[PDB]
Amino acid sequence: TWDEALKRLEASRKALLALLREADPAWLSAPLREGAWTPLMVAEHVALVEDSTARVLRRLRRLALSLEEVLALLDRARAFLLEEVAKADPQNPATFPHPFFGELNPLGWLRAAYHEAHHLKALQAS
Repeated sequence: TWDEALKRLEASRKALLALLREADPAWLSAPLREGAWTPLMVAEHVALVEDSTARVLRRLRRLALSLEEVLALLDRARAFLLEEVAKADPQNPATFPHPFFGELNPLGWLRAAYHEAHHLKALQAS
């Protein structure tokens, strides 16, 4: 449900921020494997997708490098996302295409929760 996805996003964010803040600096900037991106790139990716999600939610409503840098990007996008979540109608039938999930309404877009869980899991596995 809408409230469940949101409570999940709140939990996975605490887990992510703690992982980043407690990580060895050398690991943060190291490739996860050969040719792979780093944990800090993963975190920036999470932030950009939440920013993008927040803009999708805003459209659906209208139709109705460094740790410091990465942490700041996370906070900003998450504040923006939460603002749009507060303004959303979970039951809004209007849809916007998600590159992987296809046509999703605002609830589908918030269920963001899977995205952060997935990337957090990948980082913990590393």
